[PDB]
Amino acid sequence: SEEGPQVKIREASKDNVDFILSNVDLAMANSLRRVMIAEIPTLAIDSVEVETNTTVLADEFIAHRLGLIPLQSMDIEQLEYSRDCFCEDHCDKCSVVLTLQAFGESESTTNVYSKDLVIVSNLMGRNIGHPIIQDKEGNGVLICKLRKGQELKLTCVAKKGIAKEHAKWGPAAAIEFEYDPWNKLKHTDYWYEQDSAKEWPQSKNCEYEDPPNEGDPFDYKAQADTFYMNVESVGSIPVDQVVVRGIDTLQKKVASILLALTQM
Amino acid sequence: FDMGGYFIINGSEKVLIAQERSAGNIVQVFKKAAPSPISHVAEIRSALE
Amino acid sequence: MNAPDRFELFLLGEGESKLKIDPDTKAPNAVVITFEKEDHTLGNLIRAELLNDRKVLFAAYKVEHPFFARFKLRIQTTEGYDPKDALKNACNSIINKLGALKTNFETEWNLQTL
Amino acid sequence: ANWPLPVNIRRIIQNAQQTFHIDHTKPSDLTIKDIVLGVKDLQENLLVLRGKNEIIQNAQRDAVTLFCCLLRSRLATRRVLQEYRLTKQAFDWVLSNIEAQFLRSVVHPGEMVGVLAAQSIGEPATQMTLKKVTSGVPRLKEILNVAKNMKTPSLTVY
Amino acid sequence: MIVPVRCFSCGKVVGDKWESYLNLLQEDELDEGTALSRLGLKRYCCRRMILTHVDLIEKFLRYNP
Amino acid sequence: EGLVEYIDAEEEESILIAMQPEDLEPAELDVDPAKRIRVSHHATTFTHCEIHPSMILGVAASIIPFPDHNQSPRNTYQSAMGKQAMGVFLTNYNVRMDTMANILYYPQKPLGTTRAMEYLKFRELPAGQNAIVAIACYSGY
Amino acid sequence: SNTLFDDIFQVSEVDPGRYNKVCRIEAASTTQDQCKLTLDINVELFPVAAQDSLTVTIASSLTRSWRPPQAGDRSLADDYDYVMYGTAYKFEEVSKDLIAVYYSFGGLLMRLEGNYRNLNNLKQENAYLLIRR
Amino acid sequence: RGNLMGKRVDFSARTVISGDPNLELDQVGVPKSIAKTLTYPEVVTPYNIDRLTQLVRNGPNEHPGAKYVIRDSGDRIDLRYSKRAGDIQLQYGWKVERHIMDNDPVLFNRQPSLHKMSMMAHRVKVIPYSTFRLNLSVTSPYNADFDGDEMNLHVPQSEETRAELSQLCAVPLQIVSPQSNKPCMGIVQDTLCGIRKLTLRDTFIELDQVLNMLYWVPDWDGVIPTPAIIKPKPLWSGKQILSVAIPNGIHLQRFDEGTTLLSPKDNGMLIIDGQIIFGVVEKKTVGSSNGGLIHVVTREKGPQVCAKLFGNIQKVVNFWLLHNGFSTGIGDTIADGPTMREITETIAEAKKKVLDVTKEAQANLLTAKHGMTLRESFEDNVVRFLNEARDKAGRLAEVNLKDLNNVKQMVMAGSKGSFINIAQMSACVGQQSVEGKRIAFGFVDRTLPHFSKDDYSPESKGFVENSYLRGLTPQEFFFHAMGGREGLIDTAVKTAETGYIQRRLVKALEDIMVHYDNTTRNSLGNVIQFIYGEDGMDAAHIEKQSLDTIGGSDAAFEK
Amino acid sequence: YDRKVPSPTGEYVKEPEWVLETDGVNLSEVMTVPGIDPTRIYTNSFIDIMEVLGIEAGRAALYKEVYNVIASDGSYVNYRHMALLVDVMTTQGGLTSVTRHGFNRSNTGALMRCSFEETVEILFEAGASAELDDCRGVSENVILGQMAPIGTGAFDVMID
Amino acid sequence: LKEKAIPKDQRATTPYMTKYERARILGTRALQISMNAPVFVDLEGETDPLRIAMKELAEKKIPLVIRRYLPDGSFEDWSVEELIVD
Amino acid sequence: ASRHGQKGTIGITYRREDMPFTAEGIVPDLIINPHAIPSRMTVAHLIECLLSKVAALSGNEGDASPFTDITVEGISKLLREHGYQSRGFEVMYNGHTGKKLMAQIFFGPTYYQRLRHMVDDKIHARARGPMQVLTRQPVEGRSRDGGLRFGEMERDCMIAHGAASFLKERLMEASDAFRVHICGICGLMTVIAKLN
Amino acid sequence: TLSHLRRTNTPIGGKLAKPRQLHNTHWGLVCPAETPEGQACGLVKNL
RNA sequence: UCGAGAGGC
Ligand SMILES: [Mg+2]
Ligand SMILES: [Zn+2]
Ligand SMILES: [Zn+2]
Ligand SMILES: [Zn+2]
Repeated sequence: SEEGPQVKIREASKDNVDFILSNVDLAMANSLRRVMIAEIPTLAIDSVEVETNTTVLADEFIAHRLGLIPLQSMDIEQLEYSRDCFCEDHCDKCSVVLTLQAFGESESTTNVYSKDLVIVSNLMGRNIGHPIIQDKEGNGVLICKLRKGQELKLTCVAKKGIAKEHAKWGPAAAIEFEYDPWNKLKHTDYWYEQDSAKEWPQSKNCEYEDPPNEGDPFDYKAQADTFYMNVESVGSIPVDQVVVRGIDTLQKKVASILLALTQM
Repeated sequence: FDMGGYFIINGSEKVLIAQERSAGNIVQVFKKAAPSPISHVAEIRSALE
Repeated sequence: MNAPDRFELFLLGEGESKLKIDPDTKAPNAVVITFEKEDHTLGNLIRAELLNDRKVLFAAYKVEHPFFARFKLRIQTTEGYDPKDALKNACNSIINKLGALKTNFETEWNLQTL
Repeated sequence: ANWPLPVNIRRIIQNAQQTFHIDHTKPSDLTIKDIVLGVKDLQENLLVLRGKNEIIQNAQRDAVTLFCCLLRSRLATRRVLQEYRLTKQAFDWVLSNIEAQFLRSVVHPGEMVGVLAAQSIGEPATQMTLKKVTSGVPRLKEILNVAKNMKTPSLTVY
Repeated sequence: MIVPVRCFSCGKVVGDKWESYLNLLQEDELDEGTALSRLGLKRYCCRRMILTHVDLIEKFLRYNP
Repeated sequence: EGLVEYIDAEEEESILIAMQPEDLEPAELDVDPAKRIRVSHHATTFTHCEIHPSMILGVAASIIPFPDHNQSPRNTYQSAMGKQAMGVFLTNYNVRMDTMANILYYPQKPLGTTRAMEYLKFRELPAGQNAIVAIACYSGY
Repeated sequence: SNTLFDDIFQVSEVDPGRYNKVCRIEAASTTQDQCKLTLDINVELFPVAAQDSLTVTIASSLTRSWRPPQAGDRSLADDYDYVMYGTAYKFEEVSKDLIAVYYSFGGLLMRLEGNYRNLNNLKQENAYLLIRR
Repeated sequence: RGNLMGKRVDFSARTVISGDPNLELDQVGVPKSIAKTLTYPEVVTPYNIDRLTQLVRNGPNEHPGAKYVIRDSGDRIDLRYSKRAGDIQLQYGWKVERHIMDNDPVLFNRQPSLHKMSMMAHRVKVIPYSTFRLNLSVTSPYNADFDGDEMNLHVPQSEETRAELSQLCAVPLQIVSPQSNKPCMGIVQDTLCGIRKLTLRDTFIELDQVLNMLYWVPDWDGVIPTPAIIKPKPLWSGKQILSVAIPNGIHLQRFDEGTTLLSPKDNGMLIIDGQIIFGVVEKKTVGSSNGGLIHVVTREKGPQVCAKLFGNIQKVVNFWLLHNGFSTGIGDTIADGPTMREITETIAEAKKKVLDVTKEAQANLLTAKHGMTLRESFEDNVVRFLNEARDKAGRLAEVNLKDLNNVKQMVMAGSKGSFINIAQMSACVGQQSVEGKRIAFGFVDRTLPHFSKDDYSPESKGFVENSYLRGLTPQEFFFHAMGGREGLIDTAVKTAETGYIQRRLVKALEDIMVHYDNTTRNSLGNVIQFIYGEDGMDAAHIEKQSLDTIGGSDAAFEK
Repeated sequence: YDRKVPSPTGEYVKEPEWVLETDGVNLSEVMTVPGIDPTRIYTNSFIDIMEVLGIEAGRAALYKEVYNVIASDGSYVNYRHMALLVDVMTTQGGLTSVTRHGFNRSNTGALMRCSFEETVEILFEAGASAELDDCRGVSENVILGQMAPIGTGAFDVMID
Repeated sequence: LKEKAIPKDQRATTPYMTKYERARILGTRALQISMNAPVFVDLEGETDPLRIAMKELAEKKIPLVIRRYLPDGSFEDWSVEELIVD
Repeated sequence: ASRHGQKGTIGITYRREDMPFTAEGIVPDLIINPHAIPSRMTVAHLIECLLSKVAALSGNEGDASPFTDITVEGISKLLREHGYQSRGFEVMYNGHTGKKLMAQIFFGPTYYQRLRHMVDDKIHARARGPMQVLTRQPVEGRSRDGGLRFGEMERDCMIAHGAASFLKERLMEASDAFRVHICGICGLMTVIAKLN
Repeated sequence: TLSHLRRTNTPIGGKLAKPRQLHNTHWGLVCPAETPEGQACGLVKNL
């Protein structure tokens, strides 16, 4: 369609998208996956105040587990960094406050999932703060376990951040990456004992490129332009939005460079 | 998962290390040094059990 | 205990400017740009885009220390080509390519069912 | 033949060949008297002791003997003209450089050469590890404290 | 002591999959390999988080106070 | 029932021990080249047999996977270092008031297990984690 | 500034050795049975087969930093298929009025044997080499 | 010996060390919490009063700051707890105990101290984390490793003390050691394997990588060197790009195996004016070897240029390797089917040889050589046979190793590993020895109760025909452990014995000092050497050169 | 023993020769036995050489043995250091050992001697003998905390 | 023992300056400059007393004397001006 | 550490972006030097890595018990059955650049242990801290904010350098310096001195 | 804990390497590898 | 403080 980088999508799901990147140099795709990992913002719990802990765990143990919980961040652009906002500690425009209270009343063991998180703060109409739940049973991810007579009562403030400050604000899980399945560019020297071709397995992506003929000389001036990616998201942000927001954040960093150049 | 085998003295757990010694009441023959006046010794460390 | 707060990886300091531009010594038409609070994500892309400017002679970046989020970029161009313009055109080309990427991916994904 | 000596002349000759761009074809500017009298004068400038008396001057002539032998072997007329291709200026430069590096290689008073020797001997011993001759740390213990009844006495008769 | 939230290496959440994994093992008499395969754990970095987990919390719960 | 016997050092000077029951199989080629070459027993007058040779190792050295492929001082070092690994030393760590205690957040049973581990309760109170490791030169750190 | 040596060689044998992309080449001059050549060649860029014919040239030009060709603007000094840049490190006297020259293209070595190029290949680091199929 | 010959001292620190490239050789990475704790008294002068006032205002809690102020009369001012820590006005002649700052002289130290090269000074570089950081090429004169090792750091408190650290004990000054008259520092494992892989003739780099590699050299002249290949594609060679770190005016010549001036296997080393002509770079060229590149540079250009040489080589090579990669795997310990078959054939051949020699001994057909018993001849023959077989199998294995095999490459570069290691890991580990002999008869007439009595077979007395790859058998494992214990004990004994020996030597020779007449004397004046070393030279500034008079015919001598 | 000796043409050549190695030492009576070279006879018991061949031969054989024990590993140490150690062991009459019985029994001050071994006993003997220390030793100045006449302190500095 | 000096002519010690006496001289001058003592050379933007003493030495403006001691008790006085530096 | 005496300390900490990565996006939790491998001959480290890779992929236990018929070839056959290279090598890309690595990397799970030695428990510094009553020298140990020992070995190493004033300062001004009055006649510090 | 509960000390210990060596009789009774390093190596042993 | 034990390079 548009003149420049091309995308062809092999497969797409709610949780991951496998696609092909064409007419792009390597550094662009590498910076794209780097941004997808670390530079794109989300929302996760960055403060925990515990009222009573009768559990077998420590408080900071549970706090770390809470920080790792995937929260909704689709409308995270409307949320602001708590360091950028003007409130005293955390307002409704810079944070989302959750409450978690559970008591062990059954003789059997009680489970504290992430679905037992309730949102106290006012959302102001934004689609954020909801714990992500993909368990077919509907329960959240397991947070803790309780004996009859034990209780856990605490309040979690969730702020806006990126992965570089802490890996909890990670929108993606694992970005697959392969270029030149046939090593046509001689970018790696295959280690072998008898036959490099028979000892190494063929990649899945070998189908989408034509095999080289052994009589052909080394196509040397050719550079890498066609890449095979598979982006997977935890659920904080949908996959399409993970890659699109990564593109946008890369644009934003280059634009900040340009504005610094202008103000110089 | 505790296996016991220790004592408790004033709140501290204490363990008796197995002390290795040479068995007594056994006869052993030992050559003496080259410049020794006596050549060989047959020793027994007699112990009453 | 001695570790620095993680926000120092992207959060400019007290008097830290984003770009510090200095003239190169013993080299004509060459400039050294200290990017502050950046990493390979930006530097590799800027250098790879600069290398495709046919009027750009030399262009390379280095991260003098992995502790510090910063890097240096040296650029040398032909006479009559101010290096700042070479950097501006590179950044604009980057933004154009990224916009086209976003548009085409959105087209494909909205085409994609499931 | 290979032995440790103060000045590395093998390097000074390459320094001269590159510094003065020796063409290896033009005949030299060096007269024979220049080369010979210059080497013989240089041996007089290789000072290790400054005293002026027979004892000190003999100690001086003795201390520079082996290095002077290496010098004469290296700054030989046939060598300087046919093996090297030194011009007059390159030869004078080699002379001054040799004298400088020699006077630079002399040990400095106040040097604690005893502690230096003790450490230079003890440290490689610390890394000592594993036809029946005692060797290594056992032999070194036998040597340092005079071992009367050493483990492996041996007499090598020719 | 309790299941980690996400995989250590990539960050894919695994905290929700513990009870489903145990049910696949016991209720369905499945084996650990296919039990992990059905829970969408394809990278071995993910698989080692669930497969080599020691639920020590069940031992801490037995203590009364 | 007279099926197993206690032997000390002094008594085992008068006996001939087999390494495994397979040394009692009668002997009357296509051996795999990758298996280790164990010499033929060359003896028949057997009185006993080892329960399993791996039972010569201590508690700590029973943690070492494939200790038959390592230079022995490395196994000695590891047997001295396993006593320094962090793990769950007791399930009742919260109830006991010890001068110092270190507990791992998410202990993991190893992926390579010695069969002597089961009787050592190691898979139930491990002291390490199955870290994905890469042996590589990378930035020289 | 101008061409210093020109000849046409016939390749005797090519030896790859322990290397995967470099080969040792030995060639004899054609119609002047007095001059021989040995050279380290990149068989990955320019393939070279045994019993082939190669036009070999050595120049002095065509200090200042390198710059890539912007466009077809720069006029090349080569209708050739292979070019290297190297330094002379030795000239040896094989016989009376018979010489050999040594070159090092960044590690790829060259030995040239003969005495009909006498006052061309000076003791200069400015060795250029050009090879035509 | 506890409070006068040595003592505990103020202005000291100690912590774990870890290695850091992108750090100059003489630099030491000091943690910030340590720099905030250690102070240097600086007297106020018109040259420093602005910087000092700013530091005092910074306060002791954050760095660069100061902790104490000393007035003229001597009353002390604690910037931690003082009302007037804000309105200080530094009059001339006062003292500020300022923080430790960058490029300060500190006395670094690793213990045990067997060397003057274990107590050499460093320039401070204040770093974030809690580890002491030093250059890789300084590990050798400290014998330090990054496995948990701690190091000490001392801070001078006088201007002349700083001068003594900077002008006598500085790291570049100690590069060439009086011990062994050779450099005690050089390029090490990662940089070594990388510099080898880089300087292969088969190693070509493209322009994009080449420009970053150029810029990485701090002292770069800014002149892009003309590529080796030009027409088909602009390509550089690893030698070409590495040459930029070698300063101009450096000449190096060495011949190894068949080192023709054509050098068909890229042996030896020829470097002309900071440009490498031919030869693969490895430990002989760039290690602590005698007559190596470091010796040449420290002798010609100076110490500081050699330290910058260390830095530039490390940065270039570590960059190149970072984007090339390196690994080990087990596939580098596997020999193919044919080689393993030949190895086991050789092992069975040695077994038959031992069997035949043993049967010959059993029939009293042994002509015992003069000067040793029958049994001693037998044991020496069997030991020599088994060692021959182990070394032959190892050589078969090493022959089978391809050039891509990474342990072969670590052996080639000289980074780590040896032929013995390859032999034990892939071919066979061999004969275990205790107290010099084979595995003794601890049990009566047998080694283990799994053997019959009077068995002198190879496996019975500690021959391990299996490799670590193939795995040892239980008896093999016990014999190997029996040898390893003797190894550990010999280590633990040699340590203390050599420590005592070192102390004894140092106490015996402590007062031996070259006086101003070159008479090596002592505290009493008794002469030991009339000329130090009998020639008057320092042990440095001395190199191995050949005397061309000795050797050769009188005919060639004349010619 | 294959050894190098000048060929008549001039170059060195390997000319092997038979050498006897013993497991005992009687230097005197073996030296006088005919059929041998009494000038090349060599022991490893350098103390017997000191007894028979004079002290200088003793120090030469002592350096020889230390050189052998160093090169057994493959290491190398410059001649000056071993020469210093040897000639210190030698300078005073025969062989002064590296131990409390040898050099630490010399006249090398008092505090220097007590800094090594037999501390209180050396101090007692020095108080009895009414010794006077030179204070020119290293350990004497270190004990007194003064600048020892060592390198930097080998001289005084004064004004124009 | 009254004078025990040595005339400047009959001097047998080294004409060159040893690294040890150079280090002591530089340290002593830098200690002098640490206190507000006059400086005898123009400084081209130099504040560190060590570099100022090094520049004073390179131009031979350090009015100190080195009294090299002989083991018998005699000595030789050498002005910093006479001594060479390599 | 690992289970084979392969001790080590953390020298650096990289985020997942700077870390190298495989085509599946898997990233190493740890990276160790190939140079620590061949000097120790700890082959069981690498065999465990291979067996743990196969166990994770397969969901079975790793029979790393000694004296078994488990061979590297039998493990590599299984590992290749799972679509990976049989010796444990894998194409890895550089995280900084995204370009392939020329070398293929040994990559797999390996049981690693966290030892009791941590830096903030061992770090220590001191300047003019407490002193001892008897000797008036810095007290011992970091638990009392004591001083490091300038042992006699270090005194010798300093003497080798000729650092005289450094030795005097480090032995007097940095510890237990003191002043006494003495009489020229008796020669002992038995003098009574009223300074006021 | 286990390894401390199975520990024997030989009170003989200067170093004499005859007791510290792994004797043939130790087979099956004392662990071959498990022992402290450096000083008091082999003297302290584990069952 | 002394004495003892365990551990790290
Ligand atoms: Mg260590
Ligand atoms: Zn707010
Ligand atoms: Zn994962
Ligand atoms: Zn008096």
